[PDB]
Amino acid sequence: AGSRLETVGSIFSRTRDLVRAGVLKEKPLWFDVYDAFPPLREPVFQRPRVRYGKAKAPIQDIWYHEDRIRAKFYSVYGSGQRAFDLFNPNFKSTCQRFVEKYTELQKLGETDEEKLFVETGKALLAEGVILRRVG
Amino acid sequence: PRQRAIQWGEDGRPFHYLFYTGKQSYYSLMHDVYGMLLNLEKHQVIGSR
Amino acid sequence: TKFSIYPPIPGEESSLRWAGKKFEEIPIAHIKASHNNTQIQVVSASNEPLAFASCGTEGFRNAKKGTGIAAQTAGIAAAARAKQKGVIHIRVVVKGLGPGRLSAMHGLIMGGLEVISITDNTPIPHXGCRPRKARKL
Amino acid sequence: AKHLKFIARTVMVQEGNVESAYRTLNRILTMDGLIEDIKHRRYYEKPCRRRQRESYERCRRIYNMEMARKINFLMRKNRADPWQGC
Amino acid sequence: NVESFASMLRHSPLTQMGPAKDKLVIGRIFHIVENDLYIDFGGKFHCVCRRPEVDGEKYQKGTRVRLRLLDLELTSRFLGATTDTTVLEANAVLLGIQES
Amino acid sequence: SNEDLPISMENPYKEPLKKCILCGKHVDYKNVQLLSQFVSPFTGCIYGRHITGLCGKKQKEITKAIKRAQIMGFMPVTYKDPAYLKDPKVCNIRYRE
RNA sequence: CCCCACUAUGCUUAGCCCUAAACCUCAACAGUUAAAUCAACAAAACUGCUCGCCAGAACACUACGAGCCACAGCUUAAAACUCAAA
Ligand code: FES
Ligand SMILES: [K+]
Ligand SMILES: [Mg+2]
Ligand SMILES: [Mg+2]
Ligand SMILES: [Mg+2]
Ligand SMILES: [Mg+2]
Ligand SMILES: [Mg+2]
Ligand SMILES: [Mg+2]
Ligand SMILES: [Mg+2]
Ligand SMILES: [Mg+2]
Ligand SMILES: [Mg+2]
Repeated sequence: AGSRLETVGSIFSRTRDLVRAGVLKEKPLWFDVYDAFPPLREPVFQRPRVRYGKAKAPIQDIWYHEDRIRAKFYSVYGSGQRAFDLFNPNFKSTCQRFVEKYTELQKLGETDEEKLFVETGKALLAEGVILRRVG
Repeated sequence: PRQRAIQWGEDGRPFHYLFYTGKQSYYSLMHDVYGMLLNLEKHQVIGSR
Repeated sequence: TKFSIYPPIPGEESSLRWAGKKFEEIPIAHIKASHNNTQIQVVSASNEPLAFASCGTEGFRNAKKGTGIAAQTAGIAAAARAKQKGVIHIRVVVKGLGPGRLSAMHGLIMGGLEVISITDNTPIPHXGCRPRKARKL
Repeated sequence: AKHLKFIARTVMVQEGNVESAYRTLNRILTMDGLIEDIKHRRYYEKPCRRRQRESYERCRRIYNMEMARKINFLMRKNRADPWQGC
Repeated sequence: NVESFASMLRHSPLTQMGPAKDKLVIGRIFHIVENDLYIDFGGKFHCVCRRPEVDGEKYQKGTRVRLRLLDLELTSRFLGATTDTTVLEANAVLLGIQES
Repeated sequence: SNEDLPISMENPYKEPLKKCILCGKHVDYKNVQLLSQFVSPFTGCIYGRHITGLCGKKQKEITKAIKRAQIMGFMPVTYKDPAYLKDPKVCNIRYRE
């Protein structure tokens, strides 16, 4: 004797109720573990609905201040002929090296954007970095 | 007919890890053959039917 | 020079010639390919008639006036009368989608004429007379 | 009537190949819609019928273009089985 | 002073790369089926590239290669669908082999 | 709170929208050379936007310019003026052999 | 039904006539996408508010009355007899 109404409550609620009603003579092996360490959400069937009108998902695009510097760097100098190595968790691309220098010079008090971008390229050229302008 | 003896013990636990496929012997064979093909890569007619 | 499917434009200086004659001077074979007949008239560049042949003038009648072999026969007949008058190269201007549209051109070639260009002048009204109602068959 | 002649719908013959010249002319008139336009103009299409066909054609093109796009997208995985035996 | 997830995500190479279109990345061949090379390049999905005609035998399991990325995941929504169809693979062009 | 959290802003990597070849340019009915690039050489038929690649706005401007130029005495109707056959081919249509 | 010829008519002008499967077969306005998504199909499901309209079938786009440049017309629109379905 039991219940296969998987869309009515949860396996816990259905099992708990039938144990109270005496329908289940013994509790299942998992019941005491679920009770002691329950999930964050009780697993209850729900029907996913489609959004209409002015309803929008709450997920937000992930952006950072440095993304503005990256967009300009890719436009001006393009993607570096050096290849990304996404297996190394500490990999630094020419763009990231550019962003770090750009951040340092901003903290030194410079506030202009067009001037803070030209001085950064010079610093890297002095350090031996290859910056071939796309156009 | 050599129907395999009960495929679980007294505690009810099936003996073979692929019991719940319903075809444990067939899938145990496919698993063994698929595994051999993997190891070869790591390392690297008329008579019968 | 590479071949151009575009005809030479009158007034420009082209190098193409046919028996020493320019494109503007080549006689014209006017083929009217109707649904029930095919009419062919060969005229000079000055619009002087040189030869006329149709399926009806070649002894075909009624449902026979509108076939491929009837138009081919009309083309041969017009080519013969045109060749006697000194025609070798012709410009083909065909109007209509009848059965003798292409066959009438073959007959002109089998009759001894050389086609240097093909022009379609099938009348297409740009908005014009209302056509008759669909046939209930 | 008032235009210059031997410019519109005019194809020159190459090396006496009149069959290829006629096919080129027929292909031009087909792509420009003339061949099918002459045929539809033999008898009067009633305005309600023209709108019905123009709407059916428009929707069959959209449906065929969308079905081709789907088949192309799902044909990337037509490669051999990478996990044969599993 | 335990690093947070927000910090890992900000400073990850995949985050720093920005858009993936026309980005050169280093991949590794992990599975081969005939002339189909399955290449992992650090993303969610592998890409599948055909063995190049020149130096085809140089491309083996473990060989590191240069790729030009086009899409991290090939997905498209087709008419009358509530979600997107995904082929569960990245789109990339195999350029050659990476050597030191 | 935390400095490494994402910040709200507009996509910095967003690419500009596409533009037709005639975006930002005046289409005059007297510029028959430009208009001739969008009509059929053999029949003078105006090309649809699927051939010209123009946007809805410029497809309409070109169409209206052609119709005005034709009936005002600047442009032929039944064929492309042969003077303009050697202009840049900007239309996605292949005709000959 | 097919072919030929030809007329009212399709056009213009000045008056009428006032109909349509005049149909997105979806009343106007405002709002919502969370609840149960929802008889079915069509075209995801609803809320507030207002006007119009409906109350078995058939008789009936009918009869009578009334109004109308309408006169073999239009609009509004019954009842009796009949049925257990429609
Ligand atoms: S895209 Fe701007 S006018 Fe065409
Ligand atoms: K309707
Ligand atoms: Mg009359
Ligand atoms: Mg009129
Ligand atoms: Mg209507
Ligand atoms: Mg109302
Ligand atoms: Mg339902
Ligand atoms: Mg009733
Ligand atoms: Mg009525
Ligand atoms: Mg009445
Ligand atoms: Mg009355």
